[PDB]
Amino acid sequence: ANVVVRLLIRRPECFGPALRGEGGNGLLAAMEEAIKIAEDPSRDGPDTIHMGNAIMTFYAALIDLLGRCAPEMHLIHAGKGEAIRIRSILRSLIPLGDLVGVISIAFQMPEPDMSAGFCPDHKAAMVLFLDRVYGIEVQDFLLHLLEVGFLPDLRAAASLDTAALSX
Amino acid sequence: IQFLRTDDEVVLQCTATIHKEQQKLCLAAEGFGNRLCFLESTSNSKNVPPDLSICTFVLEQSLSVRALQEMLANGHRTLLYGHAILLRHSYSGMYLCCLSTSRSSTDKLAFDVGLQEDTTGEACWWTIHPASKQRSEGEKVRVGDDLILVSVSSERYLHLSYGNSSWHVDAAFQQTLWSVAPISSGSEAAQGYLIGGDVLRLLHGHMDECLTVPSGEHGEEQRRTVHYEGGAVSVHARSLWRLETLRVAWSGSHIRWGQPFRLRHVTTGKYLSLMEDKNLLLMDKEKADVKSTAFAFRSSKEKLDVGVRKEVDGMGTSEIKYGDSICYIQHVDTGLWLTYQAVDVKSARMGSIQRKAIMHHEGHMDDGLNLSRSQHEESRTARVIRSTVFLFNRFIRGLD
Amino acid sequence: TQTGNNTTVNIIISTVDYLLRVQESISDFYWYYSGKDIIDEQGQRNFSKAIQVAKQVFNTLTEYIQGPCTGNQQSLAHSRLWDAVVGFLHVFAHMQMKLSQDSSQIELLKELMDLQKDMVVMLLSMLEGNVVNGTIGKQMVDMLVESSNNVEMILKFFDMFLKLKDLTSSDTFKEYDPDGKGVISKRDFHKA
Repeated sequence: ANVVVRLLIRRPECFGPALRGEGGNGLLAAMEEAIKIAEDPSRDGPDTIHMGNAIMTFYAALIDLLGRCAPEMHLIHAGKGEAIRIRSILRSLIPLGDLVGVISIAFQMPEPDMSAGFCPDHKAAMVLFLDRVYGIEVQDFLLHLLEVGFLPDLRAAASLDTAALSX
Repeated sequence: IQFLRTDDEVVLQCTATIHKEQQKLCLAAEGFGNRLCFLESTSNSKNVPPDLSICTFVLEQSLSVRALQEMLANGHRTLLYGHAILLRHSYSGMYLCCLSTSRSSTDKLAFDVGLQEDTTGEACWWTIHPASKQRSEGEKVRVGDDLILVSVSSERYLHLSYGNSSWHVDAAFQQTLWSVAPISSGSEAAQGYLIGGDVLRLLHGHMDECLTVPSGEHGEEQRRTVHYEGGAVSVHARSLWRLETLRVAWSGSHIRWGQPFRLRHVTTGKYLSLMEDKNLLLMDKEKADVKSTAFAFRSSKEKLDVGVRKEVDGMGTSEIKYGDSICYIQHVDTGLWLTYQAVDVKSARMGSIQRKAIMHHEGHMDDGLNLSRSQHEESRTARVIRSTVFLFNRFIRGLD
Repeated sequence: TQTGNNTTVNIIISTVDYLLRVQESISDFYWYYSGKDIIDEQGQRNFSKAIQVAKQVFNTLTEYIQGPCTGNQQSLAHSRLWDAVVGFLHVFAHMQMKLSQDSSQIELLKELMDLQKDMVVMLLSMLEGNVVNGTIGKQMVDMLVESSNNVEMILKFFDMFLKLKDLTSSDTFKEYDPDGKGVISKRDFHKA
């Protein structure tokens, strides 16, 4: 994990240009642009590679890598110094509000539909990243996160009778 | 070939090629009043000289990563690559560290570099790496080597960030080459001898007077005037001078006779300029020409040697003392000498005794310029006086 | 210098470079083994292996300069051998103190003392053709004033353990407990 963070930060071009650089802001605008590109077929191949879905998968994979690359659950991080430094680097690279906003998108719950877009698995990477780099230890933070990113998705999941195309 | 020892004053310069033009930008720190650093123009020193006084740091300790982490979990050495150094600001006495806040919205991931008082933590330490494949870790560093400074805490490079007006060095992940120009080798600095970059003043042998300007009771245009004065001015802030040499390396060496150097007023921050239609006055930095503001000290009155000394890349030789060293001011352009006048007529002789200093050819064979260095306390007090008066005057107009 | 060829390479300087590399490696492995007074089986093997490697390199250097060949003398003089030998002095001054407080490291101590003997005979072979004002003497006094602290510690070590062969079995300690094989309550020894 340490050498991977070192290599990624030494060559910063590995991160997506929408997240990193003097141009794009971060994951919020990246995800919104990916959603509009996925819905609008004019920015794809006229079984083709959905460019919006591919961008979404790339960012979800990057976030999952960073989350699983986080030092620990503060077992060794409580008494170590380099773990604290790696956690601080991860926190400085990705802002928390961006992560909360991306979690709160409330995808639709669809006669089936096509799942080659914003897959629900993309949110699991963000959840794991929050749990590992930041965690849930503040009452108001936990409550606001549940309000903005979980209740709508929980309702969408609970609103099933027979048409269950997505497990 | 000269190695970088410890407890020596060095300078951190770099080259910046923006808008198809190269420039040599230095690392400077105001110290008092602000924390973050900034850049200084070592190049273009023909009309605007660089404030080298605040671009000087001193290396305290050179420990390895293991030794540093052991001391954190708890001598004239030689600088090696891969080690960790502690850059103490030479003037302010604080220490260079990597700040935590951010100022450039263009770099959403970089940190600032500034000064801090305490030496605790990993922020105030910087690990050294080479900028070439010919030198690996553990080799001894020499003068002129291009170095790379990496933060120990943030693991960021001391990067030269570019901006329209925010030309400020920060802690970014893109490396930048830095050259280390020595000022004082930390070797045996001859006590009682004149050293470059010193803050001192002048006295006479049997007159007990000093070269100074009017106090703050008069306007700035009247303070620009230059004269001699005695009494309590002997211990005063407006009576000190600084020998700002022209070289950017080894400027804090033994100043020898004949070499050029600007005379800076510590209280006003201006230099002794001279335009031939008038006498010498004080003028600011934004138009200080080398030929106009360059002076030297001669040991006699003749013109036997002018262009004899060109460049010495070293500490030099202990020649000019403070007490028993009768110098004579000589301009690099006109070659005139100091003369005391009687500007105060007999009608007001017993009032404020001031004899204006006109620089002329003949002079009087009774000057006897004696050097006298001021303690670090006095120098720090005078410079912080200038800094705070500048900030407070700007604030007064900005509020008015 | 293989005179007769056209692109001669110096093997002596390369040997010095490898010695410097193994010296920095030993120094780092010691900085790792600082504070913890426990040397495991791997901590013993990885030290004995490097001790043997350094001993062989030192013997090779001794054979390079064993004959009074002023060429190799000056080649070692104008090289980076002094950094390696001062690093070895620095690591010895601390290993000698650390390995003596506890048992189960007498083999490591013996191998290290042997390596130190080979190193000192190596740097002594540099003076077999010495002159009253040679450059090698200047370099040697230079490395001495450059590592005065560690060499003072090691001389104190040797003096302290050499002032014991005569301090015990000469005047009184030999007749304190005349029973047989050496038996001491360790309290009469303290006052002794």
